[PDB]
Amino acid sequence: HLPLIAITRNPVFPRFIKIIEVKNKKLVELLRRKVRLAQPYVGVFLKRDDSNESDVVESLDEIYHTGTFAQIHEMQDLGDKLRMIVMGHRRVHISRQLEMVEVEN
Amino acid sequence: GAESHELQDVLEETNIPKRLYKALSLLKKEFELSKLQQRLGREVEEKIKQTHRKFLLQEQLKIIKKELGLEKDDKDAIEEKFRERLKELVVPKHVMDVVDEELSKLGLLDNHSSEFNVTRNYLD
Amino acid sequence: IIKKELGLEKDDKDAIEEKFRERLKELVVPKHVMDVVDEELSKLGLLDNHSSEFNVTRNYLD
Amino acid sequence: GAESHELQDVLEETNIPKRLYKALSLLKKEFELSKLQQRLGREVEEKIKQTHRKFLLQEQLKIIKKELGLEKDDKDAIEEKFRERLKELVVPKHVMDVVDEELSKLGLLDNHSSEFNVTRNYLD
Amino acid sequence: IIKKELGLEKDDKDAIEEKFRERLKELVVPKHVMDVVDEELSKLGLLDNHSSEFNVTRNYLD
Amino acid sequence: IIKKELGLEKDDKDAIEEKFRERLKELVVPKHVMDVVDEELSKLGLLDNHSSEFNVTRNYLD
Amino acid sequence: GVGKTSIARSIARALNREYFRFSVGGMTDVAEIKGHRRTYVGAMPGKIIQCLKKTKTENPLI
Ligand SMILES: Nc1ncnc2c1ncn2[C@@H]1O[C@H](COP(=O)(O)OP(=O)(O)O)[C@@H](O)[C@H]1O
Repeated sequence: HLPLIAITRNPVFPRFIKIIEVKNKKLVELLRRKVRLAQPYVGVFLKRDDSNESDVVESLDEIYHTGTFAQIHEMQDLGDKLRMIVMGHRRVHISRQLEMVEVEN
Repeated sequence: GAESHELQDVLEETNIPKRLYKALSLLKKEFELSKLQQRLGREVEEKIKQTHRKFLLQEQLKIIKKELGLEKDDKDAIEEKFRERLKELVVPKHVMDVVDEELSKLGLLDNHSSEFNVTRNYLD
Repeated sequence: IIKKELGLEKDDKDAIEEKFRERLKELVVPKHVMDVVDEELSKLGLLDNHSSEFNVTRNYLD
Repeated sequence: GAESHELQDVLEETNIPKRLYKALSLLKKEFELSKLQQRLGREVEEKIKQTHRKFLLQEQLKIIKKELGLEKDDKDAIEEKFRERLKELVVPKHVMDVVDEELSKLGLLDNHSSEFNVTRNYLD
Repeated sequence: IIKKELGLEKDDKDAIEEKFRERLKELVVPKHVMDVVDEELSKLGLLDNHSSEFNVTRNYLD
Repeated sequence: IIKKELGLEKDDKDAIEEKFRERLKELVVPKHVMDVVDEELSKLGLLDNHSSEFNVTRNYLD
Repeated sequence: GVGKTSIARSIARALNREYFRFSVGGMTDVAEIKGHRRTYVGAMPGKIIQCLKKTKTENPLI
């Protein structure tokens, strides 16, 4: 039950490594919070038409129920403070994203 | 290069043949898009190459005759024309060196140049 | 061979040299403008059809 | 490709290792010479190819325009500005033709002269 | 496809436009002056750097 | 490697530069005009005779 | 010699606003107030605009 990842025009195909970079520093706190976990993981989702970060911070309906659960690989921090690494390991389609309960359908 | 909505549709496709065929259709569509992008510049290249081919044919019909189809432009003959137009005049020397410099510039200057036209008028 | 090669690429510009030349034919005209127009048409052929300065030159010829 | 002088110097080397190492030195010299020759020739050819591609892409930039940028001329822009400014006005026909004459002169005068500036101020 | 042709960072032009824009962001700009600035900047964009009209325009805009 | 095949070396000869230099060699020249003419000759070399600026520069040299 | 200018500076500093003087004595050109036309290259605006530029505020002590 972690806040949805802001794709920000970074599609993540299943079983295809990808890098997501976001300007806002809010994701820094989220990334630092999950490091303590022995097996850090991150969900991956897809945005809908009419992309808007304001809607992302307002509503969760914007992000498609479809997503790709996977594991966070490694931290780089070469020049920026956010080089999220997303891989497609386990496809998922949330039954009801309003309510986190997720079945790997 | 299918849009995000196309991937959404493929994900909502729950039958394997359906998703595979839809993915193939998206593949052909995006290939058409990218190949059109390339083809525009490739056709610019084709246009330039055709135009230069025709210019080369014009060059062939110009050089093959080597002025045996046309006649000497006499632009180089302007040198001797002016000199004989002046040869008969007992004249000071500074003006001769100025004339020689102008003639050298004429030789250097291209025929169509405005600089060349003003040089021709001044030498006239 | 000379004549046929000239005929293959006869016109400096599409129906320009021929029309202007025949237009001049019916004109008993001084030598100066003959040489001037000959020079202008030679440089015309040296130039391309679509060149803006070529268009200005053609305007001058007209 | 060693000259006669280098070959004479080598022939003057009786010690087999020394002449062999001198021959290695000449070989390395020619190696560097030919390497630089080929590198410079390749530099020239790629630069000429870049020039041709720059012409291609300048034509593609002209396509980019679609009546943008250079197509305004910085003076016909003033033409359009004045015409739209007075369009809403129910303008007298006399001053209409006077404005037309002023614009015609504007087109008849360069953009970098004092009389043109005076014309622009008067039309303003 | 037309627009995406030799980006080159959009040729890195019209930096004076954004410079003056930032220069105006701090100020509360009346509507009339702002519309005049918009028109003048629009003229600036269309003008080459060398033309004296462009120089006078930039001086007045500053 | 510079001097391999230069047909352009024959035209726009550097001879005018040496001509001016020798012309002023027999005179006790000021260092001022000396450096000025060095700069002017450098500019002229980077300029081409076809340029009118080349001709104006040469007149100033004279 | 009564300090009028000095008291002007004192008011300017006490009020925290800016200061700028101006001489009009024996002056006969309106332009300095109304500037120039902006059309004559090298034209300058009115001195008041320059004072506003220097103080960068519209509550100066002119
Ligand atoms: N009452 C006063 N208090 C302080 N300074 C004074 C006084 N009266 C005259 N001065 C000084 O005399 C100088 C005269 O300045 P000036 O520019 O001539 O003033 P004004 O414009 O009134 O003639 C000032 O620099 C000021 O310091």
